[PDB]
Amino acid sequence: MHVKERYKNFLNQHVGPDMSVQRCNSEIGPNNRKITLSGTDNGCKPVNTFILANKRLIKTVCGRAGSPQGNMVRSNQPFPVVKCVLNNGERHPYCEYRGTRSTRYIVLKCEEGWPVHYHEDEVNVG
Repeated sequence: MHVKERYKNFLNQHVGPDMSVQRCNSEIGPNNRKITLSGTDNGCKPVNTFILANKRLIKTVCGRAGSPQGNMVRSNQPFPVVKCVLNNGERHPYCEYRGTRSTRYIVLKCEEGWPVHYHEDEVNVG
């Protein structure tokens, strides 16, 4: 397991302190985070949520500020998020999303105190 590599990838995919719904497309696309569907070199993930908070604050969810939820951890406090759900397109640079701004108790996977994965809601795409 490479926890620090997975943490850096979690920052790229899921930490966006100043994100907004209008930025889903540009931030996910190749000119910025270039977030891509697992198992492909160019596919569009069906859903990607950005946490609108600082990485150190989110890390606490893997410590004193989270509680167990199965093999994952749920934050004790809610966090502002932007959930980007795929609307049309099947490859970069044309993955187009609809975004929703909400406040959620975030569920993450943690390894030795570091967040390495975000648990998304199941979505209906397209």
